[PDB]
Amino acid sequence: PIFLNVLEAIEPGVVCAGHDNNQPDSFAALLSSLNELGERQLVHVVKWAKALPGFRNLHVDDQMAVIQYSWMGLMVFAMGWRSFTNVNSAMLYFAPDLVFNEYRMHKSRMYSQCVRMRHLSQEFGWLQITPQEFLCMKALLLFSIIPVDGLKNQKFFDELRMNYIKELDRIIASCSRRFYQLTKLLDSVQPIARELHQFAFDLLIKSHMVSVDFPEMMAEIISVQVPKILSGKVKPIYFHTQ
Ligand SMILES: CC(C)(O)C(=O)Nc1ccc([N+](=O)[O-])c(C(F)(F)F)c1
Repeated sequence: PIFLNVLEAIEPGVVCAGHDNNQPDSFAALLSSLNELGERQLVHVVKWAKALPGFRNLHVDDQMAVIQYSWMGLMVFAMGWRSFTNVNSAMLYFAPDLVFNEYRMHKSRMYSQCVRMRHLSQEFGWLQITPQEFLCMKALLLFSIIPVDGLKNQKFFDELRMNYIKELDRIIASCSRRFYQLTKLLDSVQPIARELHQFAFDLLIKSHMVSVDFPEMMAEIISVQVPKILSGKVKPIYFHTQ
């Protein structure tokens, strides 16, 4: 299990949001901590990414690019998994110190979005998703969204991505049935991340006017990279269209 050793080895540990659970909830309190968390998880995603088989093989610009476009969806998927495994999909386990109940779901003004994420969480359960299958899947999510014009080295990227599908397929092996389900589940992540993108973006735009704080690294990705996703420039790669 060489490849599976790696994915296991490199999987991020616990990441806290820094939130104050003793102070009553608040739109700005909540979304300030989520933003905070976004930042930290982003840092973790970068270090994880750069330890993937094949990854540092990409043009350094393709690296920053793929990390920045895939970031939200990667966070969404892992958050779904944690939610599934730590609290039976009942609530959303953003972090140890930031767990969303219905109340926070509403109060963060992210109710509809929290609903889809919560549903994705339940899918892990419904589909009896193994932790091994969760790792390959997540790994594959990093190769899921690119500029329509392609990347600086697009060929190396497709060979990479090809190899990751192959690895998902081995980790499965009507195995045809199993793959279909897992690929449909992977496709489902993009609509949620797109919804999350819209919300983050709108939030940025109005943020000095509401009291939410955006870490510098966040605000750059939301203002520079996210609009390309929202404008159709950077599109997701789907298994089944759509
Ligand atoms: C930009 C916005 C408010 O920060 C945001 O979506 N934050 C955020 C932080 C962490 C996590 N997480 O995966 O644990 C997520 C989300 F993936 F759940 F959406 C969003």
